[PDB]
Amino acid sequence: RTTDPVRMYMREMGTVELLTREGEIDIAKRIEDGINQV
Amino acid sequence: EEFDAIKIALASPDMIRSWSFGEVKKPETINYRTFKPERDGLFCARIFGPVKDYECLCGKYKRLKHRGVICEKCGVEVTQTKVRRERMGHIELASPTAHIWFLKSLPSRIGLLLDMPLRDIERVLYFESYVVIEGGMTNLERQQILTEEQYLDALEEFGDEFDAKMGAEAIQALLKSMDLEQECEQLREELNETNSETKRKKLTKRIKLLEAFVQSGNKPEWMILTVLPVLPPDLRPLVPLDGGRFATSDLNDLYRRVINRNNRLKRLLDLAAPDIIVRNEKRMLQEAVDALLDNGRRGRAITGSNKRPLKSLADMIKGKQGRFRQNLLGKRVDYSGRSVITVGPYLRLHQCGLPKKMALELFKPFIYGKLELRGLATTIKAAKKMVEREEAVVWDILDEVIREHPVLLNRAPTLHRLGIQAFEPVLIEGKAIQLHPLVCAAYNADFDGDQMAVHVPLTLEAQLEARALMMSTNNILSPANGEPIIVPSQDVVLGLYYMTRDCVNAKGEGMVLTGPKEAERLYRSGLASLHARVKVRITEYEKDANGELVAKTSLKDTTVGRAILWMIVPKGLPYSIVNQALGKKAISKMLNTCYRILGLKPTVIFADQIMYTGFAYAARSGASVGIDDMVIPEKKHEIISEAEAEVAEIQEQFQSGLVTAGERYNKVIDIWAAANDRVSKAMMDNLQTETVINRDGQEEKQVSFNSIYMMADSGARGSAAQIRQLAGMRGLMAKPDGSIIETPITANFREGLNVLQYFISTHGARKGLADTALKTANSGYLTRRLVDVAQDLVVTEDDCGTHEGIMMTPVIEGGDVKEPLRDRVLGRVTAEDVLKPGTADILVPRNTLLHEQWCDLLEENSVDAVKVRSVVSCDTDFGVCAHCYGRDLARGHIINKGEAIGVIAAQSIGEPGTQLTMSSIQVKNKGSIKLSNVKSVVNSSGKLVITSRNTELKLIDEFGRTKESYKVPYGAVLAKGDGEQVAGGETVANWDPHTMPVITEVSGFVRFTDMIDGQTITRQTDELTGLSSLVVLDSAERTAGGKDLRPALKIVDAQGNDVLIPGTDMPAQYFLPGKAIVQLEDGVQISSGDTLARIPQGLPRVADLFEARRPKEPAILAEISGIVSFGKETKGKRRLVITPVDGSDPYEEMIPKWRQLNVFEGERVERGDVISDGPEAPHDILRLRGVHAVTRYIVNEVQDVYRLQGVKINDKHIEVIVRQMLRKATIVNAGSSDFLEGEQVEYSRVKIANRELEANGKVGATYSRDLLGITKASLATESFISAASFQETTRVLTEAAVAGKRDELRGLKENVIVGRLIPAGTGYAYHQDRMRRRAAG
Amino acid sequence: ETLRVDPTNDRLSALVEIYRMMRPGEPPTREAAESLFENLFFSEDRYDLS
Ligand SMILES: [Mg+2]
Ligand SMILES: [Zn+2]
Ligand SMILES: [Zn+2]
Repeated sequence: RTTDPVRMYMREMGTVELLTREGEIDIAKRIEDGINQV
Repeated sequence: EEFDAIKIALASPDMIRSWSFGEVKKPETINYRTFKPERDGLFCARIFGPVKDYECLCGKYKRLKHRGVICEKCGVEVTQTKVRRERMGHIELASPTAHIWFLKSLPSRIGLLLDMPLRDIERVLYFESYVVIEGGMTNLERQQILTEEQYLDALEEFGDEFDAKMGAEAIQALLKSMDLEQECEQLREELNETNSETKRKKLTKRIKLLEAFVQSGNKPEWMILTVLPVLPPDLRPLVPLDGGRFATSDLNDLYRRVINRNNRLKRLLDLAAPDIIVRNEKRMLQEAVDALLDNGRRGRAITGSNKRPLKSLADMIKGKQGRFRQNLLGKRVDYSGRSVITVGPYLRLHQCGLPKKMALELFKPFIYGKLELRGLATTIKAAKKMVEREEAVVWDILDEVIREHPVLLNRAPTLHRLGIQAFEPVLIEGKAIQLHPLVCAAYNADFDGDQMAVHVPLTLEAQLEARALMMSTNNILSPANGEPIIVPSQDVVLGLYYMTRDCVNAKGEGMVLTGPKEAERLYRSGLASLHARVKVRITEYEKDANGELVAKTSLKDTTVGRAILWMIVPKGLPYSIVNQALGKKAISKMLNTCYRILGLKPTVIFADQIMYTGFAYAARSGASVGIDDMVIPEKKHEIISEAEAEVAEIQEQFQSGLVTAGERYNKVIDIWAAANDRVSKAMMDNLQTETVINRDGQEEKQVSFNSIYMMADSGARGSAAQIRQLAGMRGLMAKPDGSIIETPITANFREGLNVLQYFISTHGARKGLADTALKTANSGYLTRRLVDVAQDLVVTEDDCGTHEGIMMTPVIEGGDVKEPLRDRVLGRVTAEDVLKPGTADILVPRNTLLHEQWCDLLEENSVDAVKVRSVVSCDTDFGVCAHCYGRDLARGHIINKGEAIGVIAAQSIGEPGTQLTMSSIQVKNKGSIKLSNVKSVVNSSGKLVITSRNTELKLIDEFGRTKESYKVPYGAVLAKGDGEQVAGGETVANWDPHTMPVITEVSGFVRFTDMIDGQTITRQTDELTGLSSLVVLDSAERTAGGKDLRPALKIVDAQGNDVLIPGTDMPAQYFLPGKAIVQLEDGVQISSGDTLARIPQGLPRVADLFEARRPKEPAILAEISGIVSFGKETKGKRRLVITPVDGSDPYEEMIPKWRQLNVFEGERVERGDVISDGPEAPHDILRLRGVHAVTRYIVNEVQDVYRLQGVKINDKHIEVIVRQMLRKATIVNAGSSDFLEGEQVEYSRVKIANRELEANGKVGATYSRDLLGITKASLATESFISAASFQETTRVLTEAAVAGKRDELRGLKENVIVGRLIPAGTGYAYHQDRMRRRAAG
Repeated sequence: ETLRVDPTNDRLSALVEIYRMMRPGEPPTREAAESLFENLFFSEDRYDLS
């Protein structure tokens, strides 16, 4: 019966882990592509 | 200013639109140098209002040249600065949210309405799951929850054809969707289908909610909120100290966090983020919100650096530091002061010492007006520095003014009304108020460090109120009971006892005088003994004629003192009255009878002079306590030696091992108690009459002249046990465990304690001391509860024209009279014409006052029962007549209407209690005997024995009024019959106190039928004798084969036919439960009256009593008459097959037959006949009986409780609070209003007094009357404001708000809190002026 | 009585449910519960008898 949204958000960010080192460059690629394509 | 009534309501959004001046912006306050408000924040002058005279923040617009100008640099405006406190700003919301009180308290009000539970709604609004707004496809349902993932299934399944969402918006949409009408009619309808109890209740609940919203017009969508008010600064200030170091509220940060989080929210809504953070922010939002509304309700409470939690708004309204109790009902006051308190012995009744500088300070503007009137101090500054000079005229004038300017007087605790008084001033050369001493009584005060305080009758109305009401002449009998409260306490009574006294010893015996004056010549010349019986003449008076004195003189051989003491007598009285040494009780009856007979002032003046002569003579009388007054008797040592030898013998026995330890405990403790008693006899006989003094004779003794004994005999101080403490061994000691110690004390205070003995005293000492500290809170708590019920009541009327009430009979049982029926009547008024045992001699025309002429006139008569127009039988709408009450005690006359009855009732009742937590039957004397509602039998011995347990025996005197009344068991064995005459000192009754007899009033052979060894029974055959029967086992122990077969030994004639209950056709054999074991064998005969079988084996109490606390073990009653049998066989509990004479059988209920039964499975009762044992429920009594039974019950109960402590209060005090515990009766039928609901028995009695009247014969609805526990009854009340003031305010707020409640300011609380006058007593007249003005428009 | 009442089948079920009462909601890992339990009563730091 947890009342503390500290738990809620540490849990629900707990959904998502760390994505790195090409996703860094691959979001970048999709977005520079979107930029150059606008 | 003036207004009629008040009205609650929801705050509509457009209402804040209607209240508002400006939406708010950034939250900052000032420039760290320029300590001046910033704008559109918290202390913005622009919208709440201006700080100084006609200035913008920069100072561009001023002087009224720029009258209406708002300053375009700063948007700052030009006005006066008061509207700060009447205005309120507001704040618009980026989102909607819901209000919490409409959620979290019990019944939700919102999901309650919706038939959706709470946690459902939580899980929506914590934003963790969606929920169907609307089943577009009814494939899905409105009020249907859809998880974050199941939602997706439905989503990619369908898409368009649903609304299923999350957050306040969805709820807005839904509540905004739903109709009130159709649900309401359909609820009313399908109630008819199955109005099952919980179901129907719930139906009613929602129906009410529906039609409430209909008729109030209040809206559910306004439950949700998108604009929020704002408070002005000075209720939440920010203020400095010397260091430029400030102080702030608990609150300002709440708004600060709230506004900042809104800023963050809107800021992030500009930016199109994921909704995850949106959620997180808004959860912080609602957190801040409902924590503002209530910090420490929902989550881990919120603190500052303090680590103390932060005060909610709600907290400020709440508890004792809530407004109501802190600063609205009790209040600091101007024009008052206080002092240490000393005596004024020489004073008069009206007088009070007064340190003059106190009045000086207090009577300032009087004398300033007086000096502008004289013009010595023409102006006022001159008045000040002239005051400062100390001119004698200052004091001359002050004495001039203080004349006839009455004053108030306050000690705390002002527990009852007399804990403050009002006297006339008199001035003194000191800083120590004097007072008239005798009234320590009402204050319970003493000159040991106590304090008092004062208040001022400024207005003449108060001046005159004081002089007529709290002038001490007014109030000298308690209103609770009829005794004087100015009993002369300790020294006066003793010097009196000294004077009015009859030695034989001193001198001057057997001479003659003309009158007391020359005896004074002797005694003040110092020639005669004063406590010395001698002949002299007197001339007394009597108003034997029609209030006309009757003069005559004659002789008495009287003490010289008594002769002198006659001199003060005021001219009505005998000398027989003054013919004794005048116990303190005597003085009481003296002052009593004087006031009774003459009027007030003679008794007053008499009293003063008595105090004066007491001072004189007790100063003369000679008085000291010492070491030789302390005498121990001699025959004490060897008694203790006897005790030692005996306990040594019992020691040898316990060593031997025959006697046990607890036996020995009782043995030893009883014999030590006997030793203490013997010592008491010794010391008392060796002190009270130890004095042998001879007069003209060999030897003779009289009452002792020792100081200690006369202190005991006057009742001034001391008591036989206390003298035992100093002199004798004082009893024994209980350790803090509650045990009682085996070795009591040996020595005394005169000799000196032991180490251990005093170490032992410690225990019970500290016990009683912590009790001293810690029984009082109960009293005050109790007290304010009691009065919280009962303020509303004031006398409405003079005669209510009503009909009879309860009957009055004395309470003499167990011993002798414990309230004379004389004393019961006193001041009451009959229910009806009432006659004499000389019959048909009526004296009331249905009602008179019953004063001591009548009381004694009928004490002559042997009448012993009367009825009275009762407190409760009165029928006035909104109060009562005066008749149904009768007489004002403390006045001593029938009340004239218009005064609070509740308040004095509780002061009567709870004031005293603070101190007050701290076989056979045998006739004594001869007289008639009465046993009624009796079925019994001449037993086989030839005497009566009960078959109707209802019976109890009485000792009736030869006249007919009862001497004694005592219970008697079912079938107990007597030595006598009813209505006979028998000598005192005789054991008529006998029974084994363990047997419950099984007497047979039939006579007939007995045979072992229905019953078989081991099956329904056991067969136990007595190893002792040889004669036995079939032996019935208990509920459990018989083998279950015949435990479903009620065993019954059977009575028959010669033919084997069941001997009927003679005179009735009911057969007569006994279904035997356990322990009813029979002594005879098969074929054997019982006779009439013959046992087949024999069946062997505090204060918070009152808190439970008036609270209507209902016990755990009912001694339950017969719901209805007719025959009865037992029910289903113990799935947890057995049941009870009711069988009426002519009504319906089926009603049964659970029975624990682990607790004994009284009736048996073939036995008949009448309705309201007890069935089980233990305590019972009054609720059942009222449910079954009328009013008088239970009424009488508890009044007798608790009067006996307090009368244990010897405490005397009249009944009506009790009778009146009851009717306030009945402000409601629950309905039976319907047609007027809804079916059952607990509705005002008053308004019930109105509607029947209109609707069942020629309006109809009946559309309406019968009822049953309802009890309420006092603390709940109070709450369960029309008015809410009173209900908001003491307990559980918040929910009361909500419950009023929902419905458009509107108070009308009738109650005492109601009209006090508004600053209006009382609607009663003084302002009765003005209020009824207002009444017939509203009547007159 | 308690053992037949005791449902936790392996030691690790015990470790994790003990964790979970100690850390309700929180996803258990091994070293979490292990270091936890030893910290409670088997660490010199957070625990002494004097
Ligand atoms: Mg005191
Ligand atoms: Zn300006
Ligand atoms: Zn009345």
